Amino acid sequence: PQEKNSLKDLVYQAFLRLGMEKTARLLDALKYYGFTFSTTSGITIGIDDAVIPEEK
Amino acid sequence: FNPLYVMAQSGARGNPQQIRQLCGLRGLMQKPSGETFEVPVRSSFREGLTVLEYFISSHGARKGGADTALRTADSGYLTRKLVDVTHEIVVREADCGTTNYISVPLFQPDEVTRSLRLRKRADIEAGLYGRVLAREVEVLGVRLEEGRYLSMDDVHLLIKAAEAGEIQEVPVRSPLTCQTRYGVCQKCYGYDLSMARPVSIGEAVGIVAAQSIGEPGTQLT
Amino acid sequence: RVDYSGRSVIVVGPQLKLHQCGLPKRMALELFKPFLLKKMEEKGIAPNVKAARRMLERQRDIKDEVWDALEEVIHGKVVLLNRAPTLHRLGIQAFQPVLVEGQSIQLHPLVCEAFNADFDGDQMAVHVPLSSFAQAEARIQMLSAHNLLSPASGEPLAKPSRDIILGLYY
Amino acid sequence: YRAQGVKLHDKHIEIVVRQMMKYVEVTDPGDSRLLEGQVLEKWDVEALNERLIAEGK
Amino acid sequence: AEPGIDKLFGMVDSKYRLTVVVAKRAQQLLRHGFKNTVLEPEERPKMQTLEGLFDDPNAVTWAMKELLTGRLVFGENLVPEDRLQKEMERLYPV
Amino acid sequence: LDSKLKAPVFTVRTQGREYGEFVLEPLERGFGVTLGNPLRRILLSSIPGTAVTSVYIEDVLHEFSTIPGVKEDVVEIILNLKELVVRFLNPSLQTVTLLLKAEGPKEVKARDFLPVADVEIMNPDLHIATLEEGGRLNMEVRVDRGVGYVPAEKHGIKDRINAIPVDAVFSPVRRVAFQVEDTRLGQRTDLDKLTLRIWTDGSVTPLEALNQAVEILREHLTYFSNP
Amino acid sequence: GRLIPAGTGSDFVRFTQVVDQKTLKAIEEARKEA
Amino acid sequence: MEIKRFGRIREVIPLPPLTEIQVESYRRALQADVPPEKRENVGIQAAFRETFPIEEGLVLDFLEYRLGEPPFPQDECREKDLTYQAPLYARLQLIHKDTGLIKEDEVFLGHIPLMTEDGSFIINGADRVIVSQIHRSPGVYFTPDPARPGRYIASIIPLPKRGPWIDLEVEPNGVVSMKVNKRKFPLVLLLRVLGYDQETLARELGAYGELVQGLMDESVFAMRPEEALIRLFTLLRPGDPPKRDKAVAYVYGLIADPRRYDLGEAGRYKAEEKLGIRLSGRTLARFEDGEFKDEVFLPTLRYLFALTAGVPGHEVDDIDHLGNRRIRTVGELMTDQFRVGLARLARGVRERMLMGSEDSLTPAKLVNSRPLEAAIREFFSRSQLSQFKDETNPLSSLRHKRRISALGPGGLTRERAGFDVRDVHRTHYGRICPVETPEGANIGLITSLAAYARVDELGFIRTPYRRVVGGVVTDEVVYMTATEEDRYTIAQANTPLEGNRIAAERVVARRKGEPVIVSPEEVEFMDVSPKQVFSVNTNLIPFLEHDDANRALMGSNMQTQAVPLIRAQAPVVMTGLEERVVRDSLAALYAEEDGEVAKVDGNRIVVRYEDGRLVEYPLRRFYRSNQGTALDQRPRVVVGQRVRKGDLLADGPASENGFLALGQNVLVAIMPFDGYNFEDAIVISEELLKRDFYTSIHIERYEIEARDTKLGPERITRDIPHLSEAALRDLDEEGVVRIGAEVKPGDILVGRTSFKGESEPTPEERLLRSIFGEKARDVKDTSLRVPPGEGGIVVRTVRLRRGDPGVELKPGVREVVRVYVAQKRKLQVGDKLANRHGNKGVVAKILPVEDMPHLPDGTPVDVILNPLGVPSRMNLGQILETHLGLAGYFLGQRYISPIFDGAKEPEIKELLAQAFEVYFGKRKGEGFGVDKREVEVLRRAEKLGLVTPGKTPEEQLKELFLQGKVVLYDGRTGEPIEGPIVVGQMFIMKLYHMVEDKMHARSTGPYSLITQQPLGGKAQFGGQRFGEMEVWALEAYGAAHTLQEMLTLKSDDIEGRNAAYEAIIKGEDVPEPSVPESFRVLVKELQALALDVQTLDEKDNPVDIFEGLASK
RNA sequence: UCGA
DNA sequence: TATAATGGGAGCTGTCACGGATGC
DNA sequence: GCATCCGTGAGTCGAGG
Ligand SMILES: [Mg+2]
Ligand SMILES: [Mg+2]
Ligand SMILES: [Zn+2]
Repeated sequence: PQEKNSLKDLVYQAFLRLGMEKTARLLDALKYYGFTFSTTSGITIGIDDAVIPEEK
Repeated sequence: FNPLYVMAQSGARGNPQQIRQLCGLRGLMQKPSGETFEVPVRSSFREGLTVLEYFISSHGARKGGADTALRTADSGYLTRKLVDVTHEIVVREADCGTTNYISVPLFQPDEVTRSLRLRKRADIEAGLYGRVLAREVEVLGVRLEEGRYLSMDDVHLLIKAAEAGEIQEVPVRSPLTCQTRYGVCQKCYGYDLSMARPVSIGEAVGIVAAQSIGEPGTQLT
Repeated sequence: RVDYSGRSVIVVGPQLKLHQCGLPKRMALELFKPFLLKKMEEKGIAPNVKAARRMLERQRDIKDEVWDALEEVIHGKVVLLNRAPTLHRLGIQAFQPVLVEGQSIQLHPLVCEAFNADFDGDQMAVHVPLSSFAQAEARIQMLSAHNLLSPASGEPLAKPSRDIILGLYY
Repeated sequence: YRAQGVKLHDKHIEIVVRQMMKYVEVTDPGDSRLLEGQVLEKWDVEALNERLIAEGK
Repeated sequence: AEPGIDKLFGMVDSKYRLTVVVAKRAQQLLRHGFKNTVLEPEERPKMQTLEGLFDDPNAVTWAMKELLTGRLVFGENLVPEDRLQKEMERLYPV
Repeated sequence: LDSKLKAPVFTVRTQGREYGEFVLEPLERGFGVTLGNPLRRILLSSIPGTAVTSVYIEDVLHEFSTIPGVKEDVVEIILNLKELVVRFLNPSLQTVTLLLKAEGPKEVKARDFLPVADVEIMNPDLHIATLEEGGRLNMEVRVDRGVGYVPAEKHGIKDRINAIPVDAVFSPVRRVAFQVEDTRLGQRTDLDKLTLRIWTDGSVTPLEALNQAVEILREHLTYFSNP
Repeated sequence: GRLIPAGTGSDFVRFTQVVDQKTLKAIEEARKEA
Repeated sequence: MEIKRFGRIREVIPLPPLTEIQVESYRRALQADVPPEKRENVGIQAAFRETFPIEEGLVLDFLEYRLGEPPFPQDECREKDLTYQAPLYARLQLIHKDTGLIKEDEVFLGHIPLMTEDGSFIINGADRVIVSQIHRSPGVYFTPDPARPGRYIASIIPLPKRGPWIDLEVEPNGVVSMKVNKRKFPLVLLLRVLGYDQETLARELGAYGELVQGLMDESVFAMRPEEALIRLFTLLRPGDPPKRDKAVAYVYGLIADPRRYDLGEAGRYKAEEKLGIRLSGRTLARFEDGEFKDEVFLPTLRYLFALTAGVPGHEVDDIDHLGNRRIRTVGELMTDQFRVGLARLARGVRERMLMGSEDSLTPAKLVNSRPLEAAIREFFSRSQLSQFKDETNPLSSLRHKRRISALGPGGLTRERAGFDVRDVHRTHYGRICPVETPEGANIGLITSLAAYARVDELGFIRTPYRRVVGGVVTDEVVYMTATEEDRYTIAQANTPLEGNRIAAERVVARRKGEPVIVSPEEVEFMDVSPKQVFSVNTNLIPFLEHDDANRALMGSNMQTQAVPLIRAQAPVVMTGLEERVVRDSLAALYAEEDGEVAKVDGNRIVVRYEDGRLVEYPLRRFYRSNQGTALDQRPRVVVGQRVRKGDLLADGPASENGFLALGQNVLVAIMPFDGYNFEDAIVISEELLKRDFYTSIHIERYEIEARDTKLGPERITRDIPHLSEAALRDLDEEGVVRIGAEVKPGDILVGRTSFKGESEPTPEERLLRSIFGEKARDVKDTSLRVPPGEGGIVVRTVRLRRGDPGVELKPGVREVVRVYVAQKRKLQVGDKLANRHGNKGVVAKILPVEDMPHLPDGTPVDVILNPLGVPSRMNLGQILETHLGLAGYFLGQRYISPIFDGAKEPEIKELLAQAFEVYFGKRKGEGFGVDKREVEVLRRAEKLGLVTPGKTPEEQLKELFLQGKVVLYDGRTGEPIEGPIVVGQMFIMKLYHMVEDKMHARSTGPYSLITQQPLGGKAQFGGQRFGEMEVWALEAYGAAHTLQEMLTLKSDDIEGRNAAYEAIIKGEDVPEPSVPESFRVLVKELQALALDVQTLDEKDNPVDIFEGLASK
């Protein structure tokens, strides 16, 4: 799954191989889709989202 | 798929400790003297804290705030001192032609003092990536030539060769050994880390250095 | 203290490309003012420089053609955005300005980490490089999209964070 | 910096340390005009020393 | 990013040399009113207006685009300064 | 207060029968996605096309079996058959069965299918299967007119006992993507610019596809007529 | 308030000249005739 | 709406008057309602008693004083920029001892500023607040010597500027040293001067470690007190002739003189309690029968030796303890400066007495009031503790008045700041709030007084505790100091009580701040309330127990920054403190007694009480506050309405029906939205602007002066040279803008003409003059215009002209004109919003309603907040609030949750279910089933484990609703958000930081005198400071031309900047820069230091950067 | 004093 | 332009650690 | 050789009166 480190690595590699113009375009793309999907994902915070484990 | 878990794991927001304060116990707290209370808060922020607990935590919070506020000034002062000491250093030429260099160790003595162990990856990368080799290095059937700027893969490779026991240290051109007057040269410096390519002559590396050291000053705890 | 320099409250720029920033109409009007006078003189908007300036003096004397003229002025040019404190060289960056209504500066989401800027009420200062040399320097060297990697670590300094990472992960 | 999880290249610290190591102190003047205990730049004393060596002093 | 910036960084031995070249060329263009341009009419950078497409007022855009072509030459001591000035003034009056 | 709106120009940019871009600007605030989303839904669900619904192959029992003498399995063949673009010339025709019989050292293309009256294969160079010495392929494929996307276990059609149901890709449209950008006319600040991008298989063109999409929508607006 | 000796102010890159070929040969002929 | 309240804790006593720390202090200081003979020795009375009598006629004595009535009312003071004050008269009598002649008169000492009812002041027409200072209480302390581990330092501290700090140390050589004014001398000497003999000291101190031999010096006991006195004088005063009377005078003045050396009343109390002695006076010793007698020193030395030896019952002191730290309130500070001014007056008196005719002298001839007047004026104007009042909202004022600073005169320098000071001490409990304190440099210095906390007569802070006897909690409340508190075991306020008896077998309590589990048998006292632990602002945060302290701080602090909104609402979820804050702030207007309301008007309310008397209350309407926020009261009652005592009459600013309203209650959804809420940014709905939510009035004051000039008078006139009728349109006959007109940047407010400086027209001006044939006008346009980015509707105009009744201005000024311009500000992109939980953000996007995420019934949300703000900030209260808000949305009801005794999860769940019935059952009755999209979302939640599988759609929807989540539809698509989203009512305020005030830009403008660099500030149309660090930035980038451009063309290069502007307007590239003027200033300033700074070429031949202008 |  | 008059008087305080001169 | 006093430094930008 794509997270901070993997995405960072992607940006570095893309910088190296494809150069900074294409890396810029890639960054803008990632920004766009990241935002768009995060909107509809359903992510929220309720008080029940902090889950007290029984084990406690 | 729980929101807290997801945000924490993805690196979007949060760390295990804050999450722990939310769903867990708040934990141990320090007295104003730095001494720790024997009685921890057993309550999370979800459950809510008793007024006594809250008060106990306020000490630590305040101490932290004061610490940060006092820290910023010293960080700034240090940064300015660095800027002042390094400001005349700029890359003034392509090669100073020095035969001098430094050897970056890939291995460090263990605290048990039992043997030598491999240094952490990030550390090696920190002392290696972008640097120019001062000597020929032959490892794992690969030729790394004198004058070669080490890419990331070159560094990872050297790490592999070290794990294979072929090389314990890497000769490299460094500003410590650079003979360029009033500044450094291109080779002794190496990559312009922003561009991942050899540094352009005229880059002021003194100011970049000072800023690079100073900037995460207020982060140091 | 310098001339041709504004400041205002920053606001998130998500629609912006990496090389861009929202610059309010009025801020740019003032910052670019001499260029705006010259351009107003080039078109039929004003007989001369002085009349043009007297025209920009009162707000109810200002008309759309001067806004379009201002748009013609800024074309290709960039401005420098800076946030205090400036800890390293990325505390100042170059952005091709995009004229916007309202009083707020729009900043690109990806540079917020390097500026250590957020939306809690931070403000940023604008500076207009004047000479063709200053402009060349700003555009080649100081452009946001031209520095993607930290001069310190060497790692990418412009990378997904927050909502972006969250979505892609999701 | 490692402890706080700040990745920082050895290069910069080397620049600074170099700038700390910029200077030297005379332990004997030899044939020079200098003085015992006089502090000066390593570059200047190396230039002077190569001048005195080239001069046969 | 500036279009083809990687190639431009590929052209010089130091990025700042590129910068100087671009800026100087842009000043040449401004002083002569673009009459000295090495860009063919189709290669002209255009600005969208309310009327229609016109020439790009930005001499730096022009400069980088010209530089990309290969029709420009850069280097140190190619010609005495006053000679260059007077020759460009001869070919393209100001 | 008083508002006057200029007519909005419609623009098109096409590459072949495959791809096209569609630009509509300026539009009033919000109308960018007001037009955008429905057309996208319509373009993906409702655009008439042809699909491979069912496939029978001799001496082959189920979908996960293996074919002796042929390199690609039953799965891979069915996949290749999903990418077959077949066009019905006669508007009357509701379905066709296509036959293919070949053997020996040959690579079967979409050309190998025996031609049917008013049935055009747009992609005859599409690969089906590679056969070896002693390899034998006898297959009958069903092709129906429909819309959208129907999984194999929904339509669930069989002409015979060993006929395999195939996930039916009816939609001639492979993708629809739209983006609304802010645009200005004079001092009108918030106006919308709609840019639509449409990928098809070539049987129907993007422009034709969009024209069918707007027609469908308009036709639905007429459903508000008679209580 | 002078130009700093770094970047675009470096003595290495600052003396660089730019000339379009069309003018270049035009000067070259002047150098050729003398 | 029905307001449901939770919590089982019954508050025995209510909160004390919240402004009392100010009011009672100043009242105690003035004693203006007390007959002069009945007054005590405290206050300005103390000051008079200290100063007088004045001797060496040769005698002037003080009898009594009196305060007259204020020459002007408060409002009139605010109008005329005067000070609200009362005339101070003093009865004095002059006595010549020989003649016996007695001349008695009442002298006028000037005026003393009077505190208003709310506890503020008016100084030069501006409201101000005197902030209480905290410091180390005077007394005797014993501290561990940081150097020598087993050795200690005794320190005797008097009041600030009441005389010197004295140190008693045991030196490495064994002798005990005394340190005064940085002089180390053997204590034995002073002990001899005090009249002690070796026998007395040996029998007194002998029991300790045989340490007393360090106190034994034969050369000291070999001389009588006189010789030792002269010896000590020679030791403390080198070069000064050792005359006997001079030594007696100096030593007495240093130690026994009450007119110089003063311990506090608290000083002497703590001295007595610590050393186990009694003090006759407040000094360290006395002059009695010609000789010096000891008070302090011997007990002090005794305790010191006792602590050093290890004798039980002796301990060091915690100087951050709140028993050793006291508070100087308004009355004490004012008393101090009063004392100083009085002493200066005394010097004036003694200087006047020697001169002039020795026969005829009235008190009037002796007394010059000017020094006293100047002292008071200084204290009320330029002091650090006298602050411009923050009146933004009523809570701002209140909190301001409740502040405690460790800074200021007699207080710590920032540099002196250390953690130990800024720390939260264990004794801050119930006294000083652990939460409210600034972020940044000032943290731990500026603090706030706790809600129940009180400052006693000795300056210490006290907190109430309930008396517990044999497991039974009484209603008797005892306010204790920290020293007193440490003596007991004190239970928590939440401990279970059946009736008045403790119901728990194990009860949580405190012994010396340490938490301990004890029995009810052991419980001596019990807390009054959780409210007592925090400040007033912190007490306003619901679900405070669920918020991390660091963010709670921000919420508390940010409430102070709330702008009063025309539509303002009390929070859906309250803490129960919102009514008191309105009351004690004197914001709203209440009913004095029972009665019937006669008249109700926008401008006034008339009430007939049970007396039959008609009382007319005028209403403050659209008054401009210190910060420019509109303060106005609106009538809440109607004609004939029957009212009781304490019933609401008018609502003040930021008040809804008597409850504090700092903001709006909005429907909020917590979801990311397309990166517009990215990093704390906020997305709002246009429907908020439509209905005027987050819209507030703001008034700005503009001012101009027409004065007398040597070149001729400035005059306000409608005749302004070279201006069209279009320009003068809204100006009246006199040249002042009309009331009701709309002004935009560039418009004229007050027209003014000034005579030009002497003109020597340049040949161009003369030729142009001849060409157009128009005489150059005598005067020129100085008119006050509207500053860029400002404007509004003209409300008031004030004109004060010389030669007119009641009017006298500063010398040279003909007239002064003030134009008041208001504006109604809606919410815009860039404005700052916040909640009570520390969530703060700028509005980055305003969406049209159809783009807003909406409920299935079609209801669009107002604000969209990003969930990414919650976890890192660890403030869950705002979540909980929203949940309850949600219920309150569908039940149509508000709530009161005592912080720390609030609404638990289960009860909120109950309310949420009750709400769900309303939200859903209505739908099912309306003839609608479950939506397809809702089915999809439910499927998505089942995978999330947010709902139990197999239950009906309605049951699952209720399951989600109980968790506070609902189905939300995207307005752009119509498709649901794949998950259920948290949605509910949240209380959110617009803060005082608005993009309208902060947006600024400059091309060219005014430059500084010497440096010729651009001025700073928006008001000055200044430039942005490009600092050393920005230069570092540009350097690191390597852009030399941009940098040099900043250093020259854009700042101080005059030729360069003129040539730059000309180049740009001409359409030319900017010319190469030249030497910046400030470097020339550097050179010249170095020359004045007698240093030759020479700019040289490579040939070492000088280069003149002054161009020959400075060279002969 | 406040903001970042 | 003339009795005679003759040594002042506010300091004022919760840091802090470095370096480089000054005395047992 | 080792206490001691003295001088000098102790984050940026912005707001308001
Ligand atoms: Mg911020
Ligand atoms: Mg729009
Ligand atoms: Zn080198």
